[PDB]
Amino acid sequence: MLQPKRTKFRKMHKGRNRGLAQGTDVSFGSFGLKAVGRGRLTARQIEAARRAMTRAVKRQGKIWIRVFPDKPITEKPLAVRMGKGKGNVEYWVALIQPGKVLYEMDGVPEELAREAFKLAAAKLPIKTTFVTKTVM
Amino acid sequence: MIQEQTMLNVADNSGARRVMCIKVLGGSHRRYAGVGDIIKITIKEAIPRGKVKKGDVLKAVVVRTKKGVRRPDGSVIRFDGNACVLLNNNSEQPIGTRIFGPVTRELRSEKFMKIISLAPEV
Amino acid sequence: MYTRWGERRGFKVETLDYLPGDEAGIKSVTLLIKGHNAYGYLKAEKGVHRLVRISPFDSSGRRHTSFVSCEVMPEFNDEIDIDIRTEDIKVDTYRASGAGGPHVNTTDSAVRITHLPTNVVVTCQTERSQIKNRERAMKMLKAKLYQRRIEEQQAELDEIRGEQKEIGWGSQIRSYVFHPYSMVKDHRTNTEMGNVQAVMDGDIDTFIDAYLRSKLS
Amino acid sequence: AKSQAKKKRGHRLRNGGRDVLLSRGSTPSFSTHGRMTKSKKEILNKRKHKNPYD
RNA sequence: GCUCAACGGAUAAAAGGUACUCCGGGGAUAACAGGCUGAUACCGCCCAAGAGUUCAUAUCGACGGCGGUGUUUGGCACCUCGAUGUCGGCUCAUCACAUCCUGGGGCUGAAGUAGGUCCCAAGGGUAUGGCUGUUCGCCAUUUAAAGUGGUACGCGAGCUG
RNA sequence: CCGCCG
RNA sequence: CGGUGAUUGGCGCAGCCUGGUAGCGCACUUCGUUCGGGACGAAGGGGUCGGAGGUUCGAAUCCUCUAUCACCGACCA
Repeated sequence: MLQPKRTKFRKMHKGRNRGLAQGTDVSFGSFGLKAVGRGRLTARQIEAARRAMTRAVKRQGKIWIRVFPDKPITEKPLAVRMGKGKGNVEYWVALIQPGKVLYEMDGVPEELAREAFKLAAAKLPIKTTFVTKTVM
Repeated sequence: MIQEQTMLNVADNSGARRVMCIKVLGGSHRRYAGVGDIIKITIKEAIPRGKVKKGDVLKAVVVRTKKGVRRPDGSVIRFDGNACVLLNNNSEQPIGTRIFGPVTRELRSEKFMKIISLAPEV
Repeated sequence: MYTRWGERRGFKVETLDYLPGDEAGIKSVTLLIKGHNAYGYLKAEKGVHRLVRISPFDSSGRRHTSFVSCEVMPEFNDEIDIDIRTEDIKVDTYRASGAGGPHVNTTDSAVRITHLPTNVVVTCQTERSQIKNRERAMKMLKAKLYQRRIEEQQAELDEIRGEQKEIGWGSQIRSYVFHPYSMVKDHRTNTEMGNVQAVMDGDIDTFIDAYLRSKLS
Repeated sequence: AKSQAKKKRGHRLRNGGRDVLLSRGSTPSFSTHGRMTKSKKEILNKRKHKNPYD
């Protein structure tokens, strides 16, 4: 569960999730799991996909998570009326736009990278795809 | 017509003196129990030298009723009091070794033949 | 002797509990011998010890024979239990057993929890909301799951402290004769060392290895 | 009379017991008292074998 | 010269109870029930780490993921405050199928008996008592089985209280 | 005045 | 649940509130008294203040949450 050590403010606004992504290229490794769909990605989902990728590649090659959560999601307790403040910071998500390369790996064959990324993307809410790095 | 919460006298010498029917066995929602009918009973009274004690739950079969049996010619044999023979709780064999009072022809089957050999009349 | 053995072995004698004697001696002591193979060595110390000497606290010089019981357990300090959820936590929500409010007229708040391990069943019914009954029923789930954990720890350790506590004189090992002829003898392995001072300075290693070598056969 | 400690033990064994005497340390089958060989007073006036005087 | 700080400051000077209560109003505003939603709850499915002697997928299924139902606890206050009578029992029911029984199947870690799980199927059936106001639950003894829900948590111009 | 125990 | 008030030596409490400056009693250690033990004297040690993070030159102390503990309220239908 990745989470910001010593963040500035405790809570933050909801906001929107518009636009396309920024890190749209495989830059560190050679095989990448990219996002076709929008949505949020919790730290639990990110650690679950990372555990699937590590257990699939059996601790070979390098693994890059190209997203950190850094957005506090609050939640109101239940049997509690509306108003009377703001809910407690319960989990942390990372906003994900289409085209965001979520994961990267290197040092693994391509078909085993495809299987590791399939086992990853089974555990994520958003639609993904497998992209390869390219020169220029 | 033995139903539940019905007190019965005891025909054999098994030690009980008055029992109470708590369950008419065999068939859901069953109201009554005729003569050749197994019931579940509790022992509400016993003799001190009995094989069974007061407050035990075991099995019995009726041998006499006041409502009485009806023969195929239309005859009816009404006794004076409802009596029962205390059987075993699982093997359905009588506890005692003797039988007081008469029984009917409706105890003609192998288990109740073991009963009916010991009976004085039929 | 036991601290001079533990520190020569390199172990750590922590001395959890202690109680002095009135004139001389001790009245009770409970040690913690931090070591790798600590209980594997100190299995050989279970049972009473016999000391035959002349008491310096005497005046007549009577031979004083003395008996000190030694109970030595292995410690755990495990405390490793978090949840149970891999089985079926069979829960139930029902109207609580109460009057004097709108609980009997309107809604159900009470929570029963049933476990397949050892049939732990817990009721929480008195907090005006079903959700806090689930949360406090989880707290009183752990508040007896940890208790039964201590019950099973204690039930194992009671078998440990009652393994061989029925033999008559065979529970008496380690006669430390000082006054007439000065020999230490073990009464289960039949070995003996005639220099009792080197034994009392902590060289019970031969008496432990002979014990394990006998109980291995 | 049974002691107040034993009455508290009985109440706590009826009400969700543990039987703490199992967790008591088991005494040996013999007696562990202090054995002292006799003094010169005791041996000098023990009067054994009671042989008459001449 | 005012913590006239309830800070555009009614007076220089002021706390409570009311189930003994009363009036004027409000569905502008709560309790019940309906509505909207579905966090929660329940039911189902996706991935498969692992358990299952071997073997992910007979049976389970972690980390996580996606739905359905309206079905628990809720959220909101849309209907009703010129009145929509609550819980439980009795009597009488009717529908759903996410089937307890009977009926038909596939797989089985299915020898047989008896099971486990899933698929099809709603024609009929689906206890009596002890305790408690209890629904529920526990217990006793049965039963082929003692189904889960909807119906103003069915049913007081039908009864009880 | 105070002076318990073995 | 929140509201409200505490965690200081091995124990029970101070000190906190006012920012620099941790002590009381028991207990412990050594010596003395005594045949010895207690009692009593005489010397001596004892904690970096629940945890973490900020204020400030500086925090046991001022705030901020997190843990633990105890009290109070958790209502009307």
